[PDB]
Amino acid sequence: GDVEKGKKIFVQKCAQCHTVEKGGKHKTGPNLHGLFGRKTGQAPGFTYTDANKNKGITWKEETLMEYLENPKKYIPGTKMIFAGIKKKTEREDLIAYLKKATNE
Ligand code: HEC
Repeated sequence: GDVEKGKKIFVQKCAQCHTVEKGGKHKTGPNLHGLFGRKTGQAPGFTYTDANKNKGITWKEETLMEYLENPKKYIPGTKMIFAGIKKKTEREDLIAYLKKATNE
């Protein structure tokens, strides 16, 4: 993906509820630093729904590609409000940006 476009997408569609920087505060949603290779529902200090807490998957590109297309469908009962990113290219860009920034 295009990391720069991914950043734009993050700023426009995710930043209002999430941070990606280390020690960034929990907002409406959990901080996403260290997201890749981590199980669902594990950010310490965030109170998840039971659905998100017990989804039982590992966040990585494949799982993010599916989630971000339609969060509700992938984790029914999530309290995250997001319709989904319908275009594959934009999803890849965002995911590529998150892969960089959440490990940075
Ligand atoms: C508020 C309006 C949000 C927007 C916009 C986005 N997210 Fe979100 N996200 C939000 C909440 C409240 C939660 C917790 C959900 C629950 O049911 O407990 C989430 C959760 C996630 C997760 C899962 C993280 C985990 O630790 O398991 C991810 C990966 C995530 N959110 C990513 C994400 C992205 C990439 C967004 C923009 C594309 C985005 N979210 C928007 C609240 C909100």
